[PDB]
Amino acid sequence: HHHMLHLLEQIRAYCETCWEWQEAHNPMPAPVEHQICPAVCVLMKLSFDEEHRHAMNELGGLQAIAELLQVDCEMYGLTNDHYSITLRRYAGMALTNLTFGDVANKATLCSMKGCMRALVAQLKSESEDLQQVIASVLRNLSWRADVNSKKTLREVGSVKALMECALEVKKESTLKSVLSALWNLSAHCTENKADICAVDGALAFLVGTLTYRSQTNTLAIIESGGGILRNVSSLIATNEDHRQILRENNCLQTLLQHLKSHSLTIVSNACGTLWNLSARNPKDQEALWDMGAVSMLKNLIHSKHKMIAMGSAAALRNLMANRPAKYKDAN
Amino acid sequence: AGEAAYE
Repeated sequence: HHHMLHLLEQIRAYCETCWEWQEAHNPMPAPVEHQICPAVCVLMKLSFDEEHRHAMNELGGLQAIAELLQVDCEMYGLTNDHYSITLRRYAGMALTNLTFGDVANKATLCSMKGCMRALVAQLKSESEDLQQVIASVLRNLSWRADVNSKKTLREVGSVKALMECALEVKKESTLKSVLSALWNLSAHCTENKADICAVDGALAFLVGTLTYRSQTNTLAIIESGGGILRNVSSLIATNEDHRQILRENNCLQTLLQHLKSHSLTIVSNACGTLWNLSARNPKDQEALWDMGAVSMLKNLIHSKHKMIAMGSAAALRNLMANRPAKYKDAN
Repeated sequence: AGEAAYE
């Protein structure tokens, strides 16, 4: 543990020298001249081990690594070199590991508003790998976030930045982290839901994730994409333009097909989405009737899973109370 | 979506 203690001292000393340069306004400190990259690389690697993490927390490892990432972003911005990119990647990975399951660490990092702004800015880095790392941090922070953390996550603009980021990522690994963070954020409040729906192209993109073809034989993208959609579907139900985006990217039929998934996550998401979209709109009701939605939702009403049971029943009630004019034996 | 370690 005194290797760890030594590396953290290196990082704190470097930060202090950066803070002195900032407050002066001594040349501008350069992380390369203080061998910062190796120091954070090693800490990042130790952060994967549970015992080493606990040692690291006694030394305020989270605080110090966050302070380093923050000060480097402030000093050099996104007009930074590969040394800086690398440093931020390794710092970001450590922050991901240190925030995982850790109530105190999540609260500390979300209280660091400057650091939070720095993190969000990194979603436009030239390194898509760095975007994935930062989205992994934001995912942990948005999971079981307290009231102050929810407030800071929203006020630093993480939702719009993550949704915009999602539209530009190429790799499935980046998309998974980005969509997972958005799924967590989309449950926090109604403003987060509105901010997602307001990004041009987001609703169509999200519908596209419902039929994602994973190379890695997993459902992660479909689950998160569908979870985001279920969370924002309350507002989509109020906006005819947004409903139309869903219709013309084949959202309704795909949601009915999700009701057969082995993933209870996929089934629950789809039931929740169908619950909200089956309300009021007679043309969406008729479309669902015509696709056999009634018997499909009826098959799920005795689920042990509380949300599948309630959602499937609620959707069914909406349809049964609004049998289309054409069905009435006819006419 | 939950939380996870870096991967």
